[PDB]
Amino acid sequence: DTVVRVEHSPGDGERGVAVEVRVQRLEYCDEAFLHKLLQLAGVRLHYEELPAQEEPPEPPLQIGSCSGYMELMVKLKQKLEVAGQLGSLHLLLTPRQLQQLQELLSAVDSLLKMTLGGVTLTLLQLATHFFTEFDATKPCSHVRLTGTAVQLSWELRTGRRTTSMEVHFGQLEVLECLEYTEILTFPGTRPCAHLRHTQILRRVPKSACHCHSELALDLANFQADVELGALDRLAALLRLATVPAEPEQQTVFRLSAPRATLRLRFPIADLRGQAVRAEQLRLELSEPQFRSELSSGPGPPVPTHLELTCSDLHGIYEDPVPCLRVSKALDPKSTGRKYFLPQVVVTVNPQSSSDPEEMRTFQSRTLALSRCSLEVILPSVHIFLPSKEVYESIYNRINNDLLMWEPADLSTFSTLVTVLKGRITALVLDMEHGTLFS
Repeated sequence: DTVVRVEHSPGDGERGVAVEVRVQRLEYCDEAFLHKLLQLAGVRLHYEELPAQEEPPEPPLQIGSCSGYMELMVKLKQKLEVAGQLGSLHLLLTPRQLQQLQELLSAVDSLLKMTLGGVTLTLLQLATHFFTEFDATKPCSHVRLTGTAVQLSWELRTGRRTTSMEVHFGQLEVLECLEYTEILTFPGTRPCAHLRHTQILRRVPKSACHCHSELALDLANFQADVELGALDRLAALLRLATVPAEPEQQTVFRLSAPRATLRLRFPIADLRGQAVRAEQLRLELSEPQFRSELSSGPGPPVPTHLELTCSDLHGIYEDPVPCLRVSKALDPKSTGRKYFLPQVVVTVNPQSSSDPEEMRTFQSRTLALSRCSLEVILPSVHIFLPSKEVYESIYNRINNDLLMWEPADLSTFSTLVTVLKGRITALVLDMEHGTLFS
């Protein structure tokens, strides 16, 4: 007999979401490792409980039916680890403030879990219904965190829930509006896609929902980010919810690897063929890099950094063929054993914030004022592919598509270069201790 003995129960019904553990469209066949084989399919975050007095006239589209059997129901009360057939649900409502506050209020132990298939979450900030269907299995506006073979280990150290989560697979995040113009990350295997510590939303780590989410993903394999339409289409969707169309946390995002295939494309957005700047630019199979540091609030009062490091990365840039094909920096400098390497630093400051000595100080002052940036420290790169032309190709690309890339961020910016040895391939480079400014 399909004993239906479950419904909405007492719970902290959030402002934006209704706390109602509903087992809908499921034969709840229940027949200290106490197992009651069940079907919790149908848990729905219909949500919209705050707007328009629950918005009863228009219930939110984000709803889940048959969201995972979870039949095994491993373990019982005592580290309440559960081996399940349901991965997770997706709060398609704003995953910055409302969903974060709901999660923080609900969490207010060290339980673990082991899901199956990595539901295709579509938190946008019936797609969430697709996420629920994928939990049953577990162009744009297609933000998807779907580890096909979910190796999620929800550490969930609630002891102020200093939670954690280590996975062996990765998502595919086409992050877009509410032309293949978004990122296309395809990390997949554990080292190949070592997704780690995705969310905290707990007052213990930080004191949005006080995340302090050190998502220091440390992978060491291909994990190709095949396409990346823009860096900016990334600051807007992170500070604001999202303002694209068809067209107190401190997010410390660290990433170190010997090898991680990657594509970097500039940001030329209408709000602030393809983008003009750096046509066909690829930091191919370079070091993983692209480590960021962001914040939920728009116009970050603290500055935003974006670092990079690489020993001899074979980044085919502006590819015909790279104008510079390897960092090639064997430049020991200090008294101790040192090996200098390249870096591409970025330092963005909020909009409307607040010659050995002449040329240096003038552009230092110009660097203290930021509406965009760019920075390079190449010790001995000096490189160029055998197919390259400093006379022609560099002129045709890195001088035309250089500053006309919608330079503005929240067009007073700066630029530096520094080389201890240079080679202008094709011819008298003669370069030692040289720079370039703008």
